[PDB]
Amino acid sequence: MTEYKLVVVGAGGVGKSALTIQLIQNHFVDEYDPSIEDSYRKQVVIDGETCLLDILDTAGMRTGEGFLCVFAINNTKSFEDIHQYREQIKRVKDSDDVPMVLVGNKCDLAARTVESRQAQDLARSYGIPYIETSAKTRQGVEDAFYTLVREIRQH
Ligand SMILES: Nc1nc2c(ncn2[C@@H]2O[C@H](COP(=O)(O)OP(=O)(O)NP(=O)(O)O)[C@@H](O)[C@H]2O)c(=O)[nH]1
Ligand SMILES: [Mg+2]
Repeated sequence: MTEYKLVVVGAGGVGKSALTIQLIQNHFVDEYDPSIEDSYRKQVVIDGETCLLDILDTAGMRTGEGFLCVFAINNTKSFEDIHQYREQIKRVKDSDDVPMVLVGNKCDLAARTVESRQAQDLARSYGIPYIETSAKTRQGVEDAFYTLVREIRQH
């Protein structure tokens, strides 16, 4: 069993917890008590390898091996805020080459205010993948977490 330490960061209310809980429980919740657990384990076979993911669901890092940087596609400020999370991750790691995936969440909602192209442009400037997700429908959720594992592996 190979361990991967993943850290989920991003602005308040973007769905960091919902995403994590979807991965762990295959369930979507409309609300998450302020006091929910922030550390999770998940045993999963990824590309034939048995992994034990260690997931820290932060509030809206030296230890983390890879970062899921999350915004919501109906929250322009949360997207703008990504720059701060990226700057913070680069400082902690003293590197601009850190395993990271940019995640645009809440993709099930109508009338998005952040376009796919905008986020793709941001991810490209950082040299990282962009993946859209919905914690509600589960769209992209496995893709996001498991790509972050695949990114750590190229590292
Ligand atoms: N429609 C929809 N709602 C979502 C999605 N993800 C999260 N939500 C909702 O958005 C709200 C915030 O979700 P939550 O997971 O608590 O966000 P958070 O990023 O963990 N917040 P915090 O930083 O304060 O811990 C909740 O009402 C939750 O149900 C999604 O993909 N789609
Ligand atoms: Mg949360």
